[PDB]
Amino acid sequence: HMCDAFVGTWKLVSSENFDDYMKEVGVGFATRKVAGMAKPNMIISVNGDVITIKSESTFKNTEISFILGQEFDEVTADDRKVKSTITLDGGVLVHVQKWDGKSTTIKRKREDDKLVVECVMKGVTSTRVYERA
Ligand SMILES: Oc1c(SC(F)(F)F)cc(SC(F)(F)F)c2cccnc12
Repeated sequence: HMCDAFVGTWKLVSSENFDDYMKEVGVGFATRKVAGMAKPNMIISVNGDVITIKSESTFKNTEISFILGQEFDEVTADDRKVKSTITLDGGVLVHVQKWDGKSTTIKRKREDDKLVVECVMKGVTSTRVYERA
């Protein structure tokens, strides 16, 4: 029941400072423009210890499956090859991606009827708000 309140299908309803986050990450111009237009569906499900998070949009369809605390390979929507570890910290899913000596952290939290995603790269934060689909 670890992630019960995350499970479901969620639709992006607002984004703030995502272009600057993508710049900080190293995403190039054309990908930033097309990715920034996307209104993804995030689909979260749990089967035993395995959590699956899908992102579906006109830009890309991606999927990760993982066990909390257990590092995995991830190819991101912008085509980074990263090493990821996801943990639960006080009811927040904390997802750290490492690549090329760099690091970014994505936090996913339930707040009221929303799922709030905070993406941080150094000093730059983007906040993406999802509601139930
Ligand atoms: O919502 C997100 C998109 S847009 C979409 F989903 F359509 F791929 C793209 C990326 S990778 C990038 F930031 F480098 F661009 C995201 C990373 C973390 C959370 N959300 C993300």
